[PDB]
Parts: sequence; structure tokens; C-alpha cells
Amino acid sequence: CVNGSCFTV
Amino acid sequence: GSHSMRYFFTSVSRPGRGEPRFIAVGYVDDTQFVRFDSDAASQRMEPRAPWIEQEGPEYWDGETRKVKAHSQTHRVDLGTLRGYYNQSEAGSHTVQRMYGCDVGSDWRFLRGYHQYAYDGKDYIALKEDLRSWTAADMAAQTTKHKWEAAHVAEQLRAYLEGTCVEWLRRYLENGKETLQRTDAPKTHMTHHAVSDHEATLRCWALSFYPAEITLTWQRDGEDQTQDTELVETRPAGDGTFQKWVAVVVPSGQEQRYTCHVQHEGLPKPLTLRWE
Amino acid sequence: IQRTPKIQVYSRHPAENGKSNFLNCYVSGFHPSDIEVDLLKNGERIEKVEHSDLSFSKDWSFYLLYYTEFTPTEKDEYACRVNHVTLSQPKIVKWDRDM
Repeated sequence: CVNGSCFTV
Repeated sequence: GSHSMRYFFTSVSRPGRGEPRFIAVGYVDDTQFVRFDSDAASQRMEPRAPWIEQEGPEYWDGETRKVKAHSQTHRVDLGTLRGYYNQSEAGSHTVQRMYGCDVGSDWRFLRGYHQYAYDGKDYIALKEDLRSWTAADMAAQTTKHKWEAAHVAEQLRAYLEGTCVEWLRRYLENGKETLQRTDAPKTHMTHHAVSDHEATLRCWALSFYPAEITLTWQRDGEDQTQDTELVETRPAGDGTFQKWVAVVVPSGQEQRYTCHVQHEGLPKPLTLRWE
Repeated sequence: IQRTPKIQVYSRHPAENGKSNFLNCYVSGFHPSDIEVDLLKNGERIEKVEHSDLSFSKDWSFYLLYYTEFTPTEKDEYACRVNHVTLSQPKIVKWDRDM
């Protein structure tokens, strides 16, 4: 199960 | 024995036309169980091991949604990094991310990781305590400060210690007939003359699982590396692995030489001899 | 950074002529991911080779397994052809029963 919250560099 | 769940993500920019090529795979230990390929028609996360097919439509819809979000995050990232590193739009570039978790023999959280690369080099990585970041250069320092401010690490740790371990636990159980089964290496030795006076002894380990293994040659009970050869461990294609190691010896003296095999599936290391 | 692929050609099972088997070409250690891999029978391309899903090792180098079914004979020659940006020339590795 992958996450879940995505944030960019 | 510990177990791991890892997810591997590769995005490659396509400067000539369109969105980046994006490929995601998920693993438990050395067993791939899911994939996503942007070039494929389904645009779905897809099963790659039988025991994950247990999951229902809602699992696949959820994974598909998240992995698609992942692809876009990486697309954005390729743009941002081009900017950081002052690159033209002419060149194709690569972002890789790997993250995941380990459980120990107590089936509890053991460790977590989250690592990011640009063009095949370290960029930024979560540290082992999952609260801070290792930034490789000054561009990564920007990312580090941005991520500290938004406390991404706290959110990741929550994933790595909760959801991640919980689902590794679930997979380990559902797939126990394979995932929790060790395949001891099937070993043998071959022998052939290279001359009237020399011969090559090759120690084979086949069909073993997991990949971790050590083959060592000894002469009269001491490690020998000289005049030996070897191959890196390789997938057989059926979910198991292969390795061999060879020494060249004076013929008639084969009995001095032993091959020693260490593997998880072997209670005690194995000693092979010619005869 | 560019890394060149290392290459292994081998059988999934002990090679016996007359017996169906699988021919493997394992490419690893390479960067970037773009790579062309063909399996050849007597110098000529086997038409539907499959490959694994692209993944990478901890040093971020990529690896792929290419494979197809085949039945060894004693006269037949098998090889693997690899082209990468690192390679001036497409590299060909012949299959040897004993690796």
C-alpha cells in the first residue's frame, strides 16, 4: 500500500 | 527474520513531446507484487504476484489513484529540478524515488526509508530516525527547508510506522506460502579440464530464495580468492535466484578444495567437495 | 552520470537439448534507463522476448531481465544484444551452457 501524501521538491 | 516492503518509482522526462515516462513497482523482499507503467494501456496499478490478487476493486482503485498522483508529483519535480540545476529543456532527465519499511522478527516496525535521486545521484533522503533529511547539495537544501517547513517528515513517519508496516503484515500473511517460505539453494559442483594439468571447479547454487547468499572457496580449510571467478546473483525468471563461483586448480588436487554456501534456508552452511 | 550495463546470458534451468527451457538476458548496473536488449538465435532476433518491470538497486543503477522460451540443441547458438548510450557499439554476449 503506497502513501498517502504527496509533496514536491 | 525481518521483512521489507519497498516501492520503486522512475520518471524519465521526454523533451521532444509529452509527459515523462513513469514506472512504479512494489516489492516484498525479493518478490515484485505490483506495477504501474505509464506507457501501458490500462493506466491501472496491476498485480504481479498471485497473493495480491486477493485484494478487491477498491484496493486497485486506491493504488491507481495514488500512483497517478505520484507520476504528476514527479513530473512537477523534473521541471523544478531543471530549474534548480539550470538545465535546458533539450535534455532528458531522471528522477528516482524509493521508500518503504521493515518489520522485524517480532513483526513490529523495524525501520523506514525514503530516498530521492536526480539523474542517478543522491538528492535528498530521510535519515534513519525519520525526522530529518540528508541533502546532497545546495539545490537539495532548498527542498530540505521547504520540507521541514511543511513537516513532511512527520507525515512520512506516520506512513512508515503505521500504514506501511500494517500492510506489509497483511501481505506477509496472505502470501505466506511463498513470501514466508525459504528456498534453500540447490547446489552442485562441476569439473572440467582446461589442460592436462589444470581443471576448473565450479560451485553452483540454483533456485534459491531470497537473493541473499554467499559462496566461498577454501583450500585445505582456508579462504582462497586467487584464481577464482564468479558471477553476480541473477534472477532465474521464476522468482528464484542463481549464483556460481569457480576456482582453477592443479588436476589431481581437487580434494583440497571446498565450496561453502551460506543461505537463510540453510540451518548450517553447506560444504561441497568434488567427490 | 552514465553507467554502462553489465550483462549475463544464461538458462533458467540446466541445459539439455530436446528439453524446453527459458533463455535469460540480465542487464544491470546501468544509467540512464533507456536500453535496447534483443535475444538472438543463430544471429537472428527472437521476436517476442519479454522483460521484467524496470527497477533499480540502492546505488540507483537500473536492472532488467529479458527472457523467452527456447529448446537448446547442440548446434544452435544463442546470444544477447545490448545497446545503451554508454556503448559506442551494440554489445553481443553469446550463451555458454556453463556460464
